[PDB]
Amino acid sequence: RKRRRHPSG
Amino acid sequence: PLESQYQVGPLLGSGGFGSVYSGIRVSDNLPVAIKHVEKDRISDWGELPNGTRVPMEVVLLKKVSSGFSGVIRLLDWFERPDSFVLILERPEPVQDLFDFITERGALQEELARSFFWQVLEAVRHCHNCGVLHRDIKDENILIDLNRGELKLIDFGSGALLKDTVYTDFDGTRVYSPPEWIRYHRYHGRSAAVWSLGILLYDMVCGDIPFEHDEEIIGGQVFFRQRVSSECQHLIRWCLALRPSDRPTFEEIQNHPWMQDVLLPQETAEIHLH
Ligand SMILES: Nc1ccc(-c2ccnn2-c2ccc(C(=O)O)cc2)cc1
Repeated sequence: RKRRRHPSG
Repeated sequence: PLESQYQVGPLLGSGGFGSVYSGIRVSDNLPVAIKHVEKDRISDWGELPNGTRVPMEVVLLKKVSSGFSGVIRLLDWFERPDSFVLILERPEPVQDLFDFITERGALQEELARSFFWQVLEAVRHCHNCGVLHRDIKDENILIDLNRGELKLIDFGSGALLKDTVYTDFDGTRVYSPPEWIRYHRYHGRSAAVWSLGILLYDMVCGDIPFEHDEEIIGGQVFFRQRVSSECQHLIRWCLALRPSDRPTFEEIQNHPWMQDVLLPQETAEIHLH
């Protein structure tokens, strides 16, 4: 399963 | 004289938190992080006691810069024609909690308990100083790998803590509470507790529970990893759909799953060294 960062805003 | 007071090293990272360079203060070789923020990309502005118009991030960092190791410490700042430069402390060696969870997978509950406890103490410190971080997530948590201490970073989305409703938000959507998704409204403390529930699930399962708006407001938490009943209950409590049903910081730290937390030094020796 793809774990990813999430940019703010 | 910012060029003569610090020795600028390599680029540590960039993104929403501007551009951060490794640095050493020439006065005492103290490791510092030099963070540049463009003026044209600043949303909220504040004013210091001297009346100078500074970014709100500087205002919030000064209010929490009491020496409590749980938050990043602002050492100094400068104004440039088109940017602000922030001089932050730099613990060494560090890895952010996102990369840590990516490499290690789901954390043992003993380790997640120690990490979560320190995040709670850090957030309590912010609220006691009148500061709401509004972007609690693993990406904004640094781990001092030798001391076993966690540091909350990037106050660029924060605000002064108030008791009335917030209608603006610039944090991370997958950590934002369902009342923000549905009504674009939230109160500071209950919204922080929701993001802490997302963070705790992230630590004990290896990734965040929700990726889409429908999952955030859905109200169902599926556990993809073996998680103790006590930890599951605390997580589901933090992720209560109704804000008033969520626990206070005191109720979280009094929860049975949060008892017998390891000391930071014990955490580093058992899990990090
Ligand atoms: N993704 C990422 C890259 C580099 C760092 C980092 C290393 C040393 N300090 N430092 C750091 C950066 C920003 C802030 C801040 O915005 O407050 C505080 C500390 C952290 C995360």
